[PDB]
Amino acid sequence: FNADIVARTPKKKPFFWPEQIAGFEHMYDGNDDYPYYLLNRTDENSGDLPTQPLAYYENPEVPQANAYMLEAATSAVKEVATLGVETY
Amino acid sequence: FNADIVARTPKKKPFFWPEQIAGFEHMYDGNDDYPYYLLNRTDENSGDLPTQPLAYYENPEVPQANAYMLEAATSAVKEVATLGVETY
Amino acid sequence: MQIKTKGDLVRAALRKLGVASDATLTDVEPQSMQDAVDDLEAMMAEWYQDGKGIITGYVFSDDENPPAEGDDHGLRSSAVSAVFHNLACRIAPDYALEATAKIIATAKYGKELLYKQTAISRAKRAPYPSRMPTGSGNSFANLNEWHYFPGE
Amino acid sequence: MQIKTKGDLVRAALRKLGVASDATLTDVEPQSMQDAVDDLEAMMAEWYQDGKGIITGYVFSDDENPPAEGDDHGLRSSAVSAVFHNLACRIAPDYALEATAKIIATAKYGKELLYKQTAISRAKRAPYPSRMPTGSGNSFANLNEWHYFPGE
Amino acid sequence: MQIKTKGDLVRAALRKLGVASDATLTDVEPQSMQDAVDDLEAMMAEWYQDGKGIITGYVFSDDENPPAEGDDHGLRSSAVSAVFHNLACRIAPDYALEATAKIIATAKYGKELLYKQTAISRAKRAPYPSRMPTGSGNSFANLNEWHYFPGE
Amino acid sequence: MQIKTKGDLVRAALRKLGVASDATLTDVEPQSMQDAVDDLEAMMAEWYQDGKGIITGYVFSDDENPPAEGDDHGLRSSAVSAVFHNLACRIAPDYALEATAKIIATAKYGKELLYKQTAISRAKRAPYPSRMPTGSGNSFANLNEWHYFPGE
Repeated sequence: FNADIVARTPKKKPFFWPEQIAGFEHMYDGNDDYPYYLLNRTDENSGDLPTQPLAYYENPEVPQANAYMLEAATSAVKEVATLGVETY
Repeated sequence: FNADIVARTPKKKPFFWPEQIAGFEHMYDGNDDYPYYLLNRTDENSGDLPTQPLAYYENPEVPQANAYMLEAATSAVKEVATLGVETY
Repeated sequence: MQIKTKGDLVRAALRKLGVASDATLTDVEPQSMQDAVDDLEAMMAEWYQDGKGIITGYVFSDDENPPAEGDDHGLRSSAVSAVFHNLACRIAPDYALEATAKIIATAKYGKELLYKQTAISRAKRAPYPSRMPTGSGNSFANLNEWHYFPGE
Repeated sequence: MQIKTKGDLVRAALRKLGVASDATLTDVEPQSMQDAVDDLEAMMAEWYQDGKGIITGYVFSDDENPPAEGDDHGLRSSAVSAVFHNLACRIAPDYALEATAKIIATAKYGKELLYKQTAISRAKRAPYPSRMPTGSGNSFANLNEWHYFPGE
Repeated sequence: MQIKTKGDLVRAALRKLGVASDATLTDVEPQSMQDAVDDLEAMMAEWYQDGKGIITGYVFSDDENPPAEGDDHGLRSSAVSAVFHNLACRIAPDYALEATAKIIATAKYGKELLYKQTAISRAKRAPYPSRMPTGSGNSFANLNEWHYFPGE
Repeated sequence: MQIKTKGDLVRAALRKLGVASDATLTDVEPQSMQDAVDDLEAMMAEWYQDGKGIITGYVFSDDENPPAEGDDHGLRSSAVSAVFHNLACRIAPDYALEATAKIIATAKYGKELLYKQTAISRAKRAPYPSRMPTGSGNSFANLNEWHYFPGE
């Protein structure tokens, strides 16, 4: 299950309105040719673009239940897979 | 019981209004072909979409009662399953 | 349904706005009805972004057929209310009017319900990445040399 | 119940709005009643999203039968109040009116109660995943080589 | 669509503002229509920043052809509505007016939908940096001495 | 574009303010046009801070040529709207007026779009510092005794 979390889960990337980065889309593709990132500010109908702190997709995380149960199952198999104390 | 928590529990995914990601649904399916995620901003009736911080489904967690009771039961069986001190 | 044509939707919207109805004594000029039909067609084209927007079954009239009013809209029964409520909201500014709050709320609710099923159908999970192993548990895949997922 | 037809629902909605009643001296034109029935049918079609929405037992009239008013709605006893309150709220804008706060509150409460039982019935837990073992405690399944849950 | 020329867009905007229509008794002077067409051309030039702005298929008329009104705009069916809505918001100050809230909301929504597809198409990930190795897993690249990504 | 001269920009600004137009019955005195042209020249000089400000291609008239009105402004097609909207905003106080909210919003948006491309072009990363080594990986530079970056 945990492996499925690593592969099929969206990565951590910013959430953008299309109008926020209109015309600056080449600044966010991953290159390092610019000293900063530019954002559009004005709108011809709303006057100014609304203010909202940038939100990023959360990083994938292994649930506490998964880790706890994996550790518990491994410990159980370790404890039960002891023949005798030795195969006398 | 803990195993039932691991398997039959919805995992951590964002909560979205259908209109927030209308037309951008292929951006959230899990691929890594985009530098960011785009969200719809405007509504033709409400003017602008309401602002609300993104909510994620909580990760599955083993309750403190379950872990405490598993440890207590294991300790009780460990202590009571001692013949004598030796089988004299 | 009794609303089976584009003009029926236009009359329903006008009745919603109180501009005209089959009960009133003065009905709008047929040019106003043609303008409302044009507004409905433009709105439906805007919603249906060449198949990447809201799917409704609307049938777009052709230029060869003279009357735009009179052709069946092709909408399902559950879509008529949202369509004509949004049409009333859109054509209210023509008559120096403003649709009441109930009409706006109904239009929002109807558009959300219109896109609900399409949004459900479009919530598809992407396939496994091309660099992800299938695992030794998949005996059939591993015996046929399918160690990694195809992807795409 | 004394409300057994679509027209009975329309009359109850009109009475709730104070527009027309069996006690007033001026009643609406039958065309207004037909328009209200059309609005009721559109609202019911919107609610009943081809079986994936609010289930109420409402019977949709067919085009072959001439009078849409006169057929039994088929609603339950507990659904009539919500239906006609929502209908009054929806048809208020026709007469340049706005339903009072009590009518809107009753409509909200009635719609919630309408969907309550269906929401209870639709809260079904998904089966065990296909990769989840049954466990050795399930002796019957383990003896019959059912070491893993089927899934789907 | 019935809106096939720039003048059709201008008339739609004027009808939206309530300034003039085919139903009213007084229409604007043709000079007003020419001014509106000039405003539409300026707005389209501003949006289409020489190919780096909003792509819509709009065709810019030349000075050689005398009548600017009469040439097809070249817009797609889904792009028309937004256009004239925005046009209304840009020509309301000429007649000492102010477009109502619905027109402004529709203009915002239409512009967003206009740029949605171009924004999707422009969300391209940059290639690997020139200093990033390909890895030994890429047997084909490693055998052909392609140990590092090209870049650019 | 039909706006090809400074006077065309002034006339567009005056039309946007509702002060004068080719449709009105009273047009401003030519001295008012000259004053508006002077304001436009001052605003363009302020924007174009001797090449360190907003680059637009505007051509500044010389004192030798008598008529300041009549010369082509030299602006691009995408710059005309922003220029004349800002001009209308700037010359509104002359006639005891105040530009409406839409005009100010359009002026802000147009100025932002005007400076967008120049801002993109001016986001240049500084070279490596003079004290930064090139590294042994750069075999060509190391063999030619270029152990450190030049700088400046």
